[PDB]
Amino acid sequence: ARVTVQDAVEKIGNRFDLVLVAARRARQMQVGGKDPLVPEENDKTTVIALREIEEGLINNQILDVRERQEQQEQEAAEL
Amino acid sequence: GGMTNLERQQILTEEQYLDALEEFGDEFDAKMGAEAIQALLKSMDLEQECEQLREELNETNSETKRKKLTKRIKLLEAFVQSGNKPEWMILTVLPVLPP
Amino acid sequence: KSDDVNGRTKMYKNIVDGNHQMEPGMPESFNVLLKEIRSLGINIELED
Amino acid sequence: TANSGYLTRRLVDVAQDLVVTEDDCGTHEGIMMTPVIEGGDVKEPLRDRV
Amino acid sequence: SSIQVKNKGSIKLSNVKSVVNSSGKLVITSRNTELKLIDEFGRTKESYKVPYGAVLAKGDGEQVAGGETVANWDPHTMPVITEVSGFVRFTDMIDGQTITRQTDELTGLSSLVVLDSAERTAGGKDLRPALKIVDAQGNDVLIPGTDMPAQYFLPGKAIVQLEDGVQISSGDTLARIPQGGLPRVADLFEARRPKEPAILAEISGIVSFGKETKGKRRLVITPVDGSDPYEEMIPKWRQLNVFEGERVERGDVISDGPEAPHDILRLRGVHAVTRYIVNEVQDVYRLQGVKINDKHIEVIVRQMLRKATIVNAGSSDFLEGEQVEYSRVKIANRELEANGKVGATYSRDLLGITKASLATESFISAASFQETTRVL
DNA sequence: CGTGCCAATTTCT
DNA sequence: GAAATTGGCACG
Repeated sequence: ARVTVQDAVEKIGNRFDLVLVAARRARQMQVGGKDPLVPEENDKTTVIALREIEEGLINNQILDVRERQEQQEQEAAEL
Repeated sequence: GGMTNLERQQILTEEQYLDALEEFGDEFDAKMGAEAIQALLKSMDLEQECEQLREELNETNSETKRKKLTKRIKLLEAFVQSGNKPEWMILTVLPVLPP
Repeated sequence: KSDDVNGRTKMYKNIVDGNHQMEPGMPESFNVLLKEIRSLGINIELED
Repeated sequence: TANSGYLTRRLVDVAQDLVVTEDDCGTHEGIMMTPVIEGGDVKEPLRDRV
Repeated sequence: SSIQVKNKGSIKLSNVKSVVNSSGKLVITSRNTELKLIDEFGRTKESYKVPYGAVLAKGDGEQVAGGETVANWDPHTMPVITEVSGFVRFTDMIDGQTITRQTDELTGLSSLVVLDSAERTAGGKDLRPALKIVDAQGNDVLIPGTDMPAQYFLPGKAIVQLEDGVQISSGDTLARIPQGGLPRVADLFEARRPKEPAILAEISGIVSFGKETKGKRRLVITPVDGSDPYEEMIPKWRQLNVFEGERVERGDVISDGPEAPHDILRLRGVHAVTRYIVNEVQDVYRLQGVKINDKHIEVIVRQMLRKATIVNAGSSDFLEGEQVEYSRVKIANRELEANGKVGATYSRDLLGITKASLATESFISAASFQETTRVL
């Protein structure tokens, strides 16, 4: 588990945008088919998303770039 | 009631109504109840009364009367700018709530 | 959790389905307020 | 117990919709922070008012 | 009773009109005189209010030490002390019409007691008993640096100290005139006028009296450069403090007591009331040991100053005398100031938290607070 | 005719 | 009960 989110707040910069970014990533992992970028240790989606944010692996720009890449690849594959 | 002997807002009583009925046959209408108030509200012209109140406010000089006049000019302009009408304050049809 | 009649069932179905997401909707006690205000002869309405 | 509740309700209702909506308004007027002195004692130093 | 300094430093005077007396000390002829203590660093550590007509044992910039009485005055006696030296020549006082003859039975130190218009005869009602300072040559000694001679009027119930012709100088009195909690916060935030507010004067300049007993007394103010003809109604049944022989500032009191916030806002500004309120609330909170930051009261004060009254319509669309939001005025004036036109003029308002919250722009947000029927 | 004081009414704990 | 607003009357 975890007790403080100070590192994630420092990396994102705002305490209100961190919630939205973490919710977006956690919803991607939970209801979508995505898999964590960090080794999950009996953790839930929200804590996994926070631990990914803490290490500089997830932010708004990364999520947008990956979504655009996924959309382009899907539209190319469907042909 | 015309500009002959009685004003358009004068209040009468039973004996006074009988006297006025004996005095004037035609051009004289007196009513009581909400129908009278609805007739008063419906025959009122808003633009002309607005102009009259504006000139009476800007010409004469006072402070309390000036506030009293500007307290009514604002209401008249609020009624004119919106789509409401003066006589809609008198209910003719009454809504009833869903059971 | 309190009042939106069509959102309570959707939230319950989503929680049982393992998806934690809500469709907010509109509370059912503001429609009552509108119906009680407009039964006084006052035309209140949502627009646009 | 009740007067404080009424006062805080009025205080909340008068200023419910004040929100930080910018980062710099472009004006540098303001107040002058001087320590409070009733005449004999300095009640609060300037290190706590700024 | 008297000012007793506690530490060692330098004595500083502000807004003081002082003159040396006959004994060599310094007397004060200004009501708004303030005394301050400085240190070698330059900070201020004391702040006392010196009344009108007080004797100072020290002067401005002089050095003192701990536990020294630097000021002393008589509280029950309001002096009419003079600035020039010379004899006294009585002018326009008739016994039985303006003054009265009363003698002390025990001490025997007696003089002519100046009566009041409410008690004296009508003949003396239109006459002003005034004491005139003269010299040995019989002329009138003008106040130094001025033009008007030294004649001082006296109000009713004025006890003349010494008889006519006795040599006097500065420091001698012409006449003697005998004199919280949670609701406090709840009244400070609601901006409620006190029982007997401290009445104020609008504009600066010289001041004088006027018509008497047309309901109450009247005032006359003539600015040195500004227009005079403004006259203020003043109740004379409450003990006044206006010195009708001295120049006054616009931001000064006439009577004394608790001042209403509306008058502070109208006559002194916004940054005056936003310090008065945050000090009067912090005084209540501090004596109980409660620590609250200053931002939290400043935002409430800002929310209280959220309306404006139009004085003239101007080139904008607002009419002559309505009340509108301050932000709308501030944007309508800036859209025209950046343009070639000119905006309108506004007067700031101050409202209570229960009246600035019921005058919002949203009826859903205002019918929830209270008075749903009156709002809908 | 024009101001200001006093009784009534309302709304709020 | 307290406070603010409104209508009625004494007064200049």
